Amino acid sequence: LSQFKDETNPLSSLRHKRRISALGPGGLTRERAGFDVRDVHRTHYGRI
Amino acid sequence: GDYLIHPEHGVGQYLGLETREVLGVKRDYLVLRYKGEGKLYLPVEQLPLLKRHLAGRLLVLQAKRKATPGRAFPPLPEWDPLVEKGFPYELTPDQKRALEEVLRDLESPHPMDRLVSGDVGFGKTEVALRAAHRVVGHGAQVAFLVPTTLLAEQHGKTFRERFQGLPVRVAVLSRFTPPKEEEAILKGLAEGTVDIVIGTHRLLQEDVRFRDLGLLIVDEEHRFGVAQKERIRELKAEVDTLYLSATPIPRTLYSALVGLKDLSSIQTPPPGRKPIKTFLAPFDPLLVREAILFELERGGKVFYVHDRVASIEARRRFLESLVPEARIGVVHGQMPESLIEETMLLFAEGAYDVLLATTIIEAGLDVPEANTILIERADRLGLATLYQLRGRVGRREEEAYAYLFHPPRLTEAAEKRLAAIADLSDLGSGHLLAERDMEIRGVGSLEVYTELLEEAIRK
Amino acid sequence: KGEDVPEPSVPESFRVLVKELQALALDVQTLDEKDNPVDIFEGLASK
Amino acid sequence: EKELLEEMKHPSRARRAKARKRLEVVRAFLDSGNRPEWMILEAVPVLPPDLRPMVQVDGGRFATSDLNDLYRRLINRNNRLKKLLAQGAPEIIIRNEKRMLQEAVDALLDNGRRGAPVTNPGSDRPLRSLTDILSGKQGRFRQNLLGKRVDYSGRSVI
Amino acid sequence: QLIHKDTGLIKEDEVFLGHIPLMTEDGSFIINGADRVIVSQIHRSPGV
Amino acid sequence: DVPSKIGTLLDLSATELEQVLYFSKYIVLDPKGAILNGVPVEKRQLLTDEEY
DNA sequence: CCATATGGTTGGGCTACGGCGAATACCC
DNA sequence: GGGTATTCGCCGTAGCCCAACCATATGG
Repeated sequence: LSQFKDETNPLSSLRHKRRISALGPGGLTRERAGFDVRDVHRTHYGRI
Repeated sequence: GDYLIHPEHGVGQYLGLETREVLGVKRDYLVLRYKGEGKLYLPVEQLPLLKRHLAGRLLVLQAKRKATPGRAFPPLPEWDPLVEKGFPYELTPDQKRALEEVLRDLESPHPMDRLVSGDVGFGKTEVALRAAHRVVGHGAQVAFLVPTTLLAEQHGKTFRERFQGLPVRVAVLSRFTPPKEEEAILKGLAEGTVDIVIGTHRLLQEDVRFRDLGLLIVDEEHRFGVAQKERIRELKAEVDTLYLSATPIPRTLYSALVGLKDLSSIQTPPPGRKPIKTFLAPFDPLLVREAILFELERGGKVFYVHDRVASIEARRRFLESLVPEARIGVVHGQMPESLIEETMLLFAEGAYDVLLATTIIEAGLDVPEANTILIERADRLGLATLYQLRGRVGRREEEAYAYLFHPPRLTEAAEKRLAAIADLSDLGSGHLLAERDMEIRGVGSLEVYTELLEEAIRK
Repeated sequence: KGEDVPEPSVPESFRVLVKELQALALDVQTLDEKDNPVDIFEGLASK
Repeated sequence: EKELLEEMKHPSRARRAKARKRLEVVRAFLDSGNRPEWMILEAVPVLPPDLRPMVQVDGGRFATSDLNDLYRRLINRNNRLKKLLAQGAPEIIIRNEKRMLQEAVDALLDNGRRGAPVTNPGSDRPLRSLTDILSGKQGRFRQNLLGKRVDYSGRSVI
Repeated sequence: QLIHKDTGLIKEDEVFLGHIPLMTEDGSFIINGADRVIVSQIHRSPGV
Repeated sequence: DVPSKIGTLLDLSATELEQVLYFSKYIVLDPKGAILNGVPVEKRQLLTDEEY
C-alpha cells in the first residue's frame, strides 16, 4: 500500500487518492481468487 | 525553590512539595528537577538521601623527527663489553644478530626506530641492557616504559642484577614507589644521578627531566595505550627510542610501521618450548571431567577463565556440584590483594586445585604444574591475551592440553579468528603473521604522507 | 573479415554440463554410436 | 536377489512389492556394472574457477559464488580434522569434528535438506547450492538452456 | 511516568519517540524526497 | 531422496543412518560370537554407544 | 601519616489451499 | 492376509563490560 505517488495529471493524482483496494497483507490472493471478489453486488449501487 | 546537594542523582533542586497519587494513597513527594530535567519526585520519607546545597601537529612533528637525524651513539668497545661479559649465559644468534644490528643503528645518527618480538627466553632485557650500557656509555639516560608495575619491578630487578658491580643507575617510579623517593628519583634523573628510569603511567604523568634522553624502552605498547603512545610522543622531543612492542597497535599505525619502522623480529622458537594440545570445541561438562581427571592424574593445576558479569561464585558452585573433588577459588579481582597472594600460595600449596582465574593479567604467572586451560569466552577477547594464556600454561616437557569451548558458531570473523589462533603451534612467526591477519581484519595514505613530509622539510 | 560464420562443434553449454556432472563426481558416457568416449576438448584440459 | 525372488514367491504382496523395489535397485546395479561401494565419498572434486567466477565489482564487492566460501569451510573442516588426527586428540572432539565435516559436505551438496540452510552469517537468504545451480528455474536447465537474451536484435512499435 | 509500585519513585520523563511523517496539505507524502501514496483498503468487517 | 539407497539395500531409515553416520548409534559389522544382552548379536543391528 | 575505598583515563575486545500420498482403519 | 477408499498430511504454492593505569577520600 506504500505506493508511488502518480502525477501524470491532476486527475491522475486525484483518482490515485480516491482509489480503493481489496488486497494487502490481510487482503486476499490471486491464487484462490474466484468471482465473488470480482463481480459487483447489488449493494454497490451508488456506493462504488 | 532551593538547590540541593543530592547524593545519588547529582544536581538537585528543591522546588517545594508534591502530594501525589499512589493508586489510592496521597504520599508526599518533593518537586525535584535535576540535570537535564531529572524530574524525580522521591518519597519525602527518604529525607537522609538528600542534602541542602587534532593529531596532525604530532604527525608533522614526527615527520620532522624523520627529517632530522640527530646524534649517534658510537659503539664504545668497552661499555658494551663491560655489561656483555656479565651475562653468564647463551644468547640467541637471531637475537644477537638483531642486537648488534640495532647497535649499528645506534651508531647511526638517525633516530633509532626498531621493533623486536623478543618475548621469552634467555633474558629478553639483554639487548636492552647492552644498548643501555652503550647509551650510558656516553652517560645518556635510559627511559624504560612498561605495561604494568610488576613487569617494571621484574625488569628493574634484572637490571639491578645486571648492574650490581656496574654503575648504571636504575630506578623505579610508578604507583608503588614511595613519594619522597618518587621525587628523589625525579630529581635524580633530572640531575643525571639516575641513568635508567622504570615504571608505568606515572612516568608519563610525573613531570620528568632528562640530563641526556638517550634511550626510551617501550614494550608491548598495545596495552600501554595509543593515547599513551601520544603521551610518549609528547615526551619524545627528538630522541632515540626502543620498542619491544611484540604485540603492536591494531593497524591504526602498524601498517605504517611497515616501511619506516624497522621490522626486525626474531624467529625459530626453541624446540623444547613445545606447543600445548589445543582443542577448540563447544562446551560439554564431561570433557571437563576428563580433562580435570587427567590433571589430577598428573596432580597438576587447572585453568578455567570466566569473563562474563555473571557470578563467578555460583558458577564455581555449579562446578563443585559437578566436581566436589577439587578445591576451586574465585580470582575475580576488585579484591584486597592479600586474597590474591593467598590464592597464589594456595595454588602453590596445591590443595587448591582449579585456578578459576578471570584475566590473563590475573593469569600473569606461569605456574609449572598448570598443564590444562579452559576457555569459554575466547570469542569475546583479543589475540595477544590468547597466546599469552598459551604462554602461561604448561611447564616445558609436560604436554599440556588447551581446551576451548564455543557452542555458538555465529560470529564468523571471530570464528575464523579463533581458527587462525588454534592453527598455530608455537612461536614460529605466527606471532607476527597472526597479528598481521588479525589487524588486516581489524582496520579493513602515502599520498598525503610524502606531500606534507615535503612541507615539513620546508619548515 | 567478410566471410560466412564458422559452424560451432560440440556445444560448450553441454561441455559445462559435463564439467558440473564430474563436479558431482559422476560418469557420463558421452559417446558415438560405437562407444568412443569423444573427449570434446580433444585433450585441452585432460591428462 | 534369490531370496528377494523367494519373497516374490511368498504371498505377501506388500513385502513382494518392497523386495521388488530393492530387486529393481540391485538389478540396475548389476546390469549397470556400477560399484555400489562408490556411494561413499573420498575423492572430492574441484570446480574450475571459470565455472565459479569470483570476479570483482567496481565497489570492492564481488560475484560471490556461494560454493567458494563453502569450499573454504570444507577446507577448514578437512585441515581441522587433519590436525586433530595429527595429535592424538580425545575421541569425542574427533567424533564431533567428523560429524561436523559430514554436515559441511551435506550443506555443500544441498543446504537445508538436513537441518536449516546455513546462510552466510549476517544474512538469511541461503548459500545457493550446486543443486540450486542445477535444479530450479534459475537452475541450469530452465535458465541457461531454455530462455535467454539476444544480440543483433531490435524492438519498436508497429 | 516512572511510577515505582513499591517505592513510589515518581519520575516524569518525556521521551523522543521517532520522526513521524506528516501528510501534506494536499494530502500526499514526501518520502526520501520521493512522493508516496496510500490506496485505502477494504476487507470484510469483523463480527459474527 | 525417497527412498534412500542405503535404506533400500541395507534396509534402514534416515534416522538410523543419522545415528551411524553422525555418530549416535553403533551398528554391528562383525557379531564376533557376542550376545545382544540375551538375544544374540546379528550383523546390521543398531546399538547405543555406551552399551556398545 | 598511611591505607583503603572512589572515581577518572584510556584499551581492547566483544554484542492457508489442492494434489497426491501415506498411514488408516477398514470389507471377506 | 488381499484389497478400499480415507483423511488428513505434506509438499508445493547497534551495545557495554571489564583490563590495566592515574589521582581523590578516608580511620586507625
